[PDB]
Amino acid sequence: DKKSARIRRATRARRKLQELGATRLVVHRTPRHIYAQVIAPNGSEVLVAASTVEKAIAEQLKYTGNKDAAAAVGKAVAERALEKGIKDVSFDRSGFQYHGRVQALADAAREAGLQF
Amino acid sequence: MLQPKRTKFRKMHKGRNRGLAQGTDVSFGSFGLKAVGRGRLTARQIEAARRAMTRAVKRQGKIWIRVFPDKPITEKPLAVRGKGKGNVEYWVALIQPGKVLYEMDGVPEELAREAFKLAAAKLPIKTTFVTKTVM
Amino acid sequence: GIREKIKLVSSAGTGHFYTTTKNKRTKPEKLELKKFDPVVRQHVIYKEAKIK
Amino acid sequence: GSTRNGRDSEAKRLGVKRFGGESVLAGSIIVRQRGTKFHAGANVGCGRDHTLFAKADGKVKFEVKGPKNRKFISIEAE
Amino acid sequence: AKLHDYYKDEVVKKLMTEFNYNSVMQVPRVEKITLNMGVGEAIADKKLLDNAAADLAAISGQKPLITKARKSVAGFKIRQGYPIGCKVTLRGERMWEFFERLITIAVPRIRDFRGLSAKSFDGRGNYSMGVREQIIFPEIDYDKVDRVRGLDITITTTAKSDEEGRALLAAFDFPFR
RNA sequence: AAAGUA
RNA sequence: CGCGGGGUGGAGCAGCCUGGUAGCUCGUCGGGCUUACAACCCGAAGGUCGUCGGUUCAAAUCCGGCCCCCGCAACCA
RNA sequence: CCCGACUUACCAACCCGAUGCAAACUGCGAAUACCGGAGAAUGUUAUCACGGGAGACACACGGCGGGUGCUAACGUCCGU
RNA sequence: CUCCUCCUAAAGAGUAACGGAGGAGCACGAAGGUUGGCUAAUCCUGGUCGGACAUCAGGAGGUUAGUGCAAUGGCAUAAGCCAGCUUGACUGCGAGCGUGACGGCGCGAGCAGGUGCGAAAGCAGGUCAUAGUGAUCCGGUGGUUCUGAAUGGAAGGGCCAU
RNA sequence: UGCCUGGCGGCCGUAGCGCGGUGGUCCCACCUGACCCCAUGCCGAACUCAGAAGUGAAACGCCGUAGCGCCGAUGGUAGUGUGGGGUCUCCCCAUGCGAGAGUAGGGAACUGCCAGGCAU
Ligand SMILES: [K+]
Ligand SMILES: [K+]
Ligand SMILES: [K+]
Ligand SMILES: [K+]
Ligand SMILES: [K+]
Ligand SMILES: [K+]
Ligand SMILES: [K+]
Ligand SMILES: [K+]
Ligand SMILES: [K+]
Ligand SMILES: [K+]
Ligand SMILES: [K+]
Ligand SMILES: [Mg+2]
Ligand SMILES: [Mg+2]
Ligand SMILES: [Mg+2]
Ligand SMILES: [Mg+2]
Ligand SMILES: [Mg+2]
Ligand SMILES: [Mg+2]
Ligand SMILES: [Mg+2]
Ligand SMILES: [Mg+2]
Ligand SMILES: [Mg+2]
Ligand SMILES: [Mg+2]
Ligand SMILES: [Mg+2]
Ligand SMILES: [Mg+2]
Ligand SMILES: [Mg+2]
Ligand SMILES: [Mg+2]
Ligand SMILES: [Mg+2]
Ligand SMILES: [Mg+2]
Ligand SMILES: [Mg+2]
Ligand SMILES: [Mg+2]
Ligand SMILES: [Mg+2]
Ligand SMILES: [Mg+2]
Ligand SMILES: [Mg+2]
Ligand SMILES: [Mg+2]
Ligand SMILES: [Mg+2]
Ligand SMILES: [Mg+2]
Ligand SMILES: [Mg+2]
Ligand SMILES: [Mg+2]
Ligand SMILES: [Mg+2]
Ligand SMILES: [Mg+2]
Ligand SMILES: [Mg+2]
Ligand SMILES: [Mg+2]
Ligand SMILES: [Mg+2]
Ligand SMILES: [Mg+2]
Ligand SMILES: [Mg+2]
Ligand SMILES: [Mg+2]
Ligand SMILES: [Mg+2]
Repeated sequence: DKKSARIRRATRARRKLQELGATRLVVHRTPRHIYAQVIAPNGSEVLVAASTVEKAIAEQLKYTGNKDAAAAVGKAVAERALEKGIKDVSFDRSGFQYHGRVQALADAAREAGLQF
Repeated sequence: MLQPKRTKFRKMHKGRNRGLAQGTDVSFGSFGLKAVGRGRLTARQIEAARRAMTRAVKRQGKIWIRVFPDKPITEKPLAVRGKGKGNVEYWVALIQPGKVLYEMDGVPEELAREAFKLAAAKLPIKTTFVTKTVM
Repeated sequence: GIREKIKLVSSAGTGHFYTTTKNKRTKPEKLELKKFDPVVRQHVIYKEAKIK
Repeated sequence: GSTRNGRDSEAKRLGVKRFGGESVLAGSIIVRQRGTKFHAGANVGCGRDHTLFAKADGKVKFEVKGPKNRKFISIEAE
Repeated sequence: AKLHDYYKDEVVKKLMTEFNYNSVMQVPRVEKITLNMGVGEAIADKKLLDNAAADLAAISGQKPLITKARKSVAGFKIRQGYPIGCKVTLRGERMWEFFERLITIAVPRIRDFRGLSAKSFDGRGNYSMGVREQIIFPEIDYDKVDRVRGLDITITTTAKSDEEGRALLAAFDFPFR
């Protein structure tokens, strides 16, 4: 199963981040959409979030499942995080390769101001 | 003469023999010979009693042996002083009170009683005749 | 105990050396590794030589 | 005759050195073990021989956590 | 491509009418075609494996993968990791082109050919057949062969049983006996 | 040079 | 009993050490020389290695028992 | 000839059901003992550290838990 | 006769016998570091040579595999399998702790300098761990801002590495 | 406010299997192409990218159902600390602690944060 394989792929880094007590920037990717959440060190409270299923973000995109959409989501999540005053997170690729849409989101968040 | 076909280890600690038995019900036949005492049953004894039983019933019915001699017993040869554990010489089953040792089926109760008495005369432990119970 | 002792000698000319072992029958090629030289306080190339 | 046995190795003094609720200083060994019968929790490290040791001052806490019902040792800050 | 279009344009409706499927996604599909050569003589001369791989590459239009022993076997004098075979996996356009070539050219050229067995199904709708001589493939020149070589062909199908697998294969006019 | 027996 | 060494074509003996089908001499069989036999010449066959277990992908081989044989030792009062 | 067709004095692996055994078995698991914290009473500080002086390092039997021996020894070797 | 693993050993440690069983006196510049990826045995069915067992495909199964070498404790976030880049198998130190009669032996965050892998958080002071060993003396080799029997040197000595 | 879905957790079988049914507006999944970023020790299978014609078939989620797994008393039994006793290899008495297995029975999880869709 693809989902179980990816969860297995992500577990080691997630356990390391929990042990380090870091604030996570977790990314989730589907063929149609991309999502980003900033999660508190306890792992059960979401501080900010942004995705292409939000109207305010999706209305400005030709397609919600490509690198341009990924960059828009990264920029939006970084701006909301900076508005909340977070500024310091660790990237959680969630078992996806650091590449393509995931990398474009991360680069947009870095450019917008998140430190990771 | 029963004895394990193979074992993990050749020799065993003496140990002890406390407690009451597990396996106190006639489970396979209709009649049983049950131990009332505590002790060891050698393979030779088990087989001497089996022979006595079987000849008494004229090889009719069915007989189960509920105990198996899985404990090896070592001895030191004569005129030896230490120097390592002795050699395995025979095999025993440890018996606690309540242990059903043999069961019989397919024969009348009187004949089973006679056969079991002849068998018990070969054994070093006191025994008693039991019958199957519904519960 | 077929493995033989060898030294790895700094290329920085300081005389500093590390020591280790090597299976000379299976790997005749000289061992070469970048290691920290505490005399010049830099990582440099170190090359195999006889143990003495 | 003679015996082919007669050998043994020295006892390794493994086991739990600090039990639940004990106050420890950072660095203290909590358990010595072969492999991870106990696992490292919060503020605990696992050394190269799988010794669990305190990474902060505090009180020893044992718990059972996770999907495998594994045993973890952590240090509660005091 | 021709056989893929034939599938999508006749076989889907044929199978839907035959088996009363409620969804087009339920129709059996040709997942992949795998060609294998068990070159057990390479342990004496590895160059034989090279020749077999060249033949497989010529037959399939694809670079083959050398397959090694999973474990040491005393009976065949092979140690674990010994290269003893070569395989090719065909999907998509390459699969369809090879399927068409095999159906329309190579199979009729089989020596004493009288139809393929319909019992060569593994129970889950996948088909396996054995080609005794590679010369049946026109991509192999009969004059330059140094040694006759066979192979195994497996057609892996998304069918759920042998009946659906054979129906799908026969919809392409597979030369069953 | 080496050739026993019936 | 203790310490060693062994057991492999019909006989005597190699190979074992150090894991990947094992050989020599005599003997046997078929042919040849002879009136015939012997001697001699040519050709061929014959053992999964004492018996079991274990290790090993694989054991004549390494390890552990069991049987048989040989050589030393089994003593002081 | 390739096949095959029956039958077992039969032996029966795997699996299913039922019955036991284990120092070097454990999908369970005590009593005690041990480590740590808190509290009262009691106890000639009974505790720890440093320093002056030693003796001792052949132990015995009895109870309990055991190895060995024959669940032999006023036997032998540990634990308490 | 030293070392390692199990049991005896009485659910903390330790615990004897000419008690019961097995191993070591190494191996590896990758079999070490790191990043990314992956998941076993066995059986059934179909398939050229190919057979009980080679490679191929599917299914069952779920670690019954694997671990450089004994045994125990571990291991899926794998410590098991594959590949890229590499030298942290770094140098100076070290809060604190374990274990020893002692000589000693072990675990260790963190600090300074310099380094590898990673986008990054980070990881790396050898290897899944526990055997693979030998005090002191006497000398050998290299280094050295130490010493240098009147003085300058030198010899010899010290210190550091071996 | 309710229903549905996705992500991250708590918890770690009363929560997992099996069997039956059911869902596509959205979401998810399969899916459509691949010259390209990237990739196959062969293969766009996987990874990756560009998309949205089709389908809920598979997967997933939800609902139902004890054939299993799982949980599980009360009582009794085993063992056992201390003191006493016997016919002392083994037991009994007073007191304190008290299983394991099995029985009755339970049982088709519960829950926090954020986001989206629909009704309202
Ligand atoms: K199929
Ligand atoms: K005793
Ligand atoms: K005593
Ligand atoms: K113990
Ligand atoms: K490596
Ligand atoms: K590597
Ligand atoms: K010390
Ligand atoms: K000097
Ligand atoms: K002078
Ligand atoms: K000098
Ligand atoms: K359930
Ligand atoms: Mg006992
Ligand atoms: Mg018992
Ligand atoms: Mg030990
Ligand atoms: Mg004569
Ligand atoms: Mg004399
Ligand atoms: Mg206390
Ligand atoms: Mg003394
Ligand atoms: Mg003494
Ligand atoms: Mg004494
Ligand atoms: Mg004493
Ligand atoms: Mg006693
Ligand atoms: Mg007296
Ligand atoms: Mg005495
Ligand atoms: Mg006595
Ligand atoms: Mg203990
Ligand atoms: Mg104890
Ligand atoms: Mg003592
Ligand atoms: Mg002592
Ligand atoms: Mg001892
Ligand atoms: Mg030895
Ligand atoms: Mg990794
Ligand atoms: Mg200190
Ligand atoms: Mg630094
Ligand atoms: Mg970098
Ligand atoms: Mg080292
Ligand atoms: Mg390794
Ligand atoms: Mg190791
Ligand atoms: Mg001298
Ligand atoms: Mg002078
Ligand atoms: Mg001078
Ligand atoms: Mg795709
Ligand atoms: Mg469905
Ligand atoms: Mg009760
Ligand atoms: Mg209970
Ligand atoms: Mg369910």
